[PDB]
Amino acid sequence: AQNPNCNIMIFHPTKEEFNDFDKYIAYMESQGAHRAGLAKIIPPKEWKARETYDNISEILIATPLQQVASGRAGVFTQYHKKKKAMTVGEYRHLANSKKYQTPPHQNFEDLERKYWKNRIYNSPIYGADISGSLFDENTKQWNLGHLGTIQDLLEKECGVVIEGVNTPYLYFGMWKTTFAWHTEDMDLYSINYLHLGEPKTWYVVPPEHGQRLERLARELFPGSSRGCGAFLRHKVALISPTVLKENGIPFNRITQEAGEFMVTFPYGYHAGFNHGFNCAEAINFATPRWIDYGKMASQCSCGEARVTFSMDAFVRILQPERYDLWKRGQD
Ligand SMILES: O=C(O)CNC(=O)C(=O)O
Ligand SMILES: [Mg+2]
Ligand code: NI
Ligand SMILES: [Zn+2]
Repeated sequence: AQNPNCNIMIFHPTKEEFNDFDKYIAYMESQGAHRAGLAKIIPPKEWKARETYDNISEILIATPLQQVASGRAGVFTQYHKKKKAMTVGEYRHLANSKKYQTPPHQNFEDLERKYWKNRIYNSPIYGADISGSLFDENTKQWNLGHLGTIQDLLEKECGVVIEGVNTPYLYFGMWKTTFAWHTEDMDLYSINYLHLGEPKTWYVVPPEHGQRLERLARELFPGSSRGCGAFLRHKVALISPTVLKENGIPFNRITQEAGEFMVTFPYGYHAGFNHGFNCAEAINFATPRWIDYGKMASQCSCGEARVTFSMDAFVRILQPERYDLWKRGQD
């Protein structure tokens, strides 16, 4: 069995290997990359996402989110307080202000220590989930707006044509902006490209061990767990690496830098934080191997998770027994 310890693997495809996206995902899986839940892909030196980032300041962040924490430093939830609209240029200035800027630090490990010690005492503002793309239309390789759609994959595997669309999303981050522990909708893959700026640190639980994380979360967030049998779908709970190690939960960590892709694999729980002002692009995708994960994915039906239009068909076709309850939670 490849990668039996479920380590995060790092790949360096050549320009020739960068042509066929699906083939390369399958290659990484042949080497056991999915066992980690997360892989890094460093593009060939010949590749670029676009020519420059000099002209992005007028992008609008319609609903910046202030991420307010509750709990203790290693075990907390965050809620998202909506803020007034601002441009990317305005947000960048805000990220660089004394109130929000990255502190002095020695290295990524010192900054990680500072994040976990201090995150709860601040409320950073995240420009998340903005429909759009920064790939040039002429970038033909690993262009996250030109991937095969999940609707087409389901149709190719299962024969059923479905409604829905699959487009990318932009994330503008600052120091301490945080992504809570989650798997993707319908336990899909995700791919994330860090276009510019400061790094993003990731934590990940191997898919084979995801239920260990779920059981810890139920213990640590006992009110939330009574509320909803899949409350990690709410994407609000954080657990630090120190707490995970104290509780024996298998996980790994890695820092993504500008110019690098990360891929999350079906049912790979992940969480993390941004180091400073940055911009990422991410989208969900599927492969044939996903279908069995999609059929078994948990679902939130309490009302909280509320998701895209295109999840309807995935539930309806892959999980018909759960569909009526789930759709009630959507309404
Ligand atoms: O970058 C972020 O805030 C969150 N991204 C992801 O969870 C992802 O790409 O799957
Ligand atoms: Mg602009
Ligand atoms: Ni994700
Ligand atoms: Zn719920």
